[PDB]
Amino acid sequence: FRKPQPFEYEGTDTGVVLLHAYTGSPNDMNFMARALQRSGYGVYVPLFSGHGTVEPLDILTKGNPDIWWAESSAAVAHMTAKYAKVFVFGLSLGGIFAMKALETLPGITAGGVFSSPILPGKHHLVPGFLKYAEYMNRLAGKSDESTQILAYLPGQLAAIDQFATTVAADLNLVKQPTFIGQAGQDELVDGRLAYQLRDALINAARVDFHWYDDAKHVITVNSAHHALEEDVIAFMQQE
Repeated sequence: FRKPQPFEYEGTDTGVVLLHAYTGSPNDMNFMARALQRSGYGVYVPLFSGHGTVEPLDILTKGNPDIWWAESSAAVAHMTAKYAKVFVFGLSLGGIFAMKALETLPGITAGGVFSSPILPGKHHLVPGFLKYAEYMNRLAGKSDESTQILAYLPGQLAAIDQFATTVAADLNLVKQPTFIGQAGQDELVDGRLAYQLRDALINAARVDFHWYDDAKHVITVNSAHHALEEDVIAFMQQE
């Protein structure tokens, strides 16, 4: 098992921050990062605390939304120090912080999400989390941690929901053009949320909305990734 490290590609005028999935890592962003590099963009893909290790409990005990927001915020500052223009996207988790960045942080040209937010009552993550852990724990040569997981997961999911609900309430503050990408066969989050996000962005200069009809959740990595890359690049060029 290799620990995915944060990584960076140099560009010239325009940089892009990509914030990864919950239980994910910078690997979520490998195809997209490279696609943006091929179009001359700078890219930075940080690692959220607790993530990227052989031990699933690290996510639950070493990371939390406030840490991940600080890290998201620092990653944006890293790029807005260097490039004339900066874009910020993320998956579901990463996308909460990307939208909070558009709402609350200076110097961002545009941004958006590659999947719907994690909001109360609108997700089936517990089964997924436990399945992710089992794979990691098999891979590792380690025994089931379901019990310890269950003692923490609901607490953390509620932490994320709470963080997300505050971000959702402030979507009126977004002025930037905003990208919305959603998988059509998503079992982890309720894709209808993407339609609600579009509608909540009442002051966004524009909303570039895409649906990936036969794709599962992680559209940056699965069958939809070529289309996604094309649409995100076109969106960036449009600005």
